[PDB]
Amino acid sequence: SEREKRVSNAVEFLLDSRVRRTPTSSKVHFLKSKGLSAEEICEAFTKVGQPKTLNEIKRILS
Ligand SMILES: COc1ccc(CN2CCc3c(c(C(=O)NCc4ccc(SC)cc4)nn3CCN)C2)c2ccccc12
Ligand code: NA
Repeated sequence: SEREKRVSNAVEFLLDSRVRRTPTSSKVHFLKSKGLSAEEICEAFTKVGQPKTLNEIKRILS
């Protein structure tokens, strides 16, 4: 599915060593700009073992 593709692409991005050391805020605003919802961003962070609360993701984006 395209939601699965968005989340899969996000996961691979969040694993990259250069991206791990980039702040959470920057990565959340960036992934929103790539067309992910807050929920999809949240799922990607959890899948890579860097879980965030959905609240944190929505607070960054708002
Ligand atoms: C905020 O910090 C940053 C932003 C952007 C970059 C630049 N990256 C260049 C290489 C690159 C990038 C992506 C990428 O954006 N992947 C996510 C994605 C999500 C959704 C869909 S839509 C299905 C497509 C893709 N995939 N590649 C190449 C191998 N993965 C982004 C940074 C580079 C270093 C450090 C911090 C960064
Ligand atoms: Na941050």
